[PDB]
Amino acid sequence: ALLRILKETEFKKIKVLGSGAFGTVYKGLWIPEGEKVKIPVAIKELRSPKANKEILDEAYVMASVDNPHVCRLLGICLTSTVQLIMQLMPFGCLLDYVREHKDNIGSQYLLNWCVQIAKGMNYLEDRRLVHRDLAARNVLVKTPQHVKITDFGRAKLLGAEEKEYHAEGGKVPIKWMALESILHRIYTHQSDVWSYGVTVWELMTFGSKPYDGIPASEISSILEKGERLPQPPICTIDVYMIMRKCWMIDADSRPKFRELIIEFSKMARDPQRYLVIQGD
Ligand SMILES: *CCC(=O)N1C[C@H](COc2nc(Nc3cnn(C)c3)nc3[nH]cc(Cl)c23)[C@@H](OC)C1
Repeated sequence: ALLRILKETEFKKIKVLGSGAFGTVYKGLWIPEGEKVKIPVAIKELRSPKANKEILDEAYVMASVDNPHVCRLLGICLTSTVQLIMQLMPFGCLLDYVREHKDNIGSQYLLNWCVQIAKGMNYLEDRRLVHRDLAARNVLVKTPQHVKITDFGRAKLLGAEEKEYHAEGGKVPIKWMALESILHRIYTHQSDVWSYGVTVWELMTFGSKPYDGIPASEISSILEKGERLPQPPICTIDVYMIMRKCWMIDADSRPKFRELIIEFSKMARDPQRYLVIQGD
């Protein structure tokens, strides 16, 4: 995967898909100059600018991320704005998907999603990328059978010598963060594992809100006292204990994504043994 540069004439915005501080995402059509083919795309138009060279170099890095469970950057357009042209995931974010189809989602799909997200997170770790924003809202659905992680700008590349990322002032998704990230602004692959654990909890509760109604400011205190998100109704204890492992104080006591791939793959071979869903 390489970074190609698009001219504004090459693509068209059709419809708004979402937005935030980062910018706005549109459903779009990309027609590579002279290729007479329509490619469905999601166009991310980002909100003192960096130099064009800096932006392209970062974009070259992003485009090199090539894994079945990470949403790929296909190209970039630099005009007055930065526009990132990404793969269009037909079924939207996974959070909305599980809420919408909760009556018709079985154990096989849930456990397969856990495997796939772990696989994508493991790939990012191999690339020395800490995500720092993993949550069901940031996983996308290619098909009910296939999901992809995406990134809205919080991810950081660790240099050869860096074992962690030390954050600055940016706003933080408190209820998804590891205790050490909240307390000391330290992020690692193992703090992504904590977030992976919360993400799994979201899936297993069909998109329920973590620490529902509790102010984010009280979260560090609750975690420091040893409280964690509750066992979801459909979860056998074996599955809940994996989640609980993701939330242990010592980051190095938490499983690594490679280990989570193995564990969930094992469960996914006998899904009804590990998740209990009526009519499944
Ligand atoms: C739960 C989070 C959410 O609703 N978001 C909306 C928006 C989506 O960004 C992308 N959307 C798609 N496909 C899509 C969306 N809706 N349908 C029906 C299909 N594909 C993408 N590929 C890359 C990105 Cl980014 C998107 C996000 O807003 C922040 C998350």
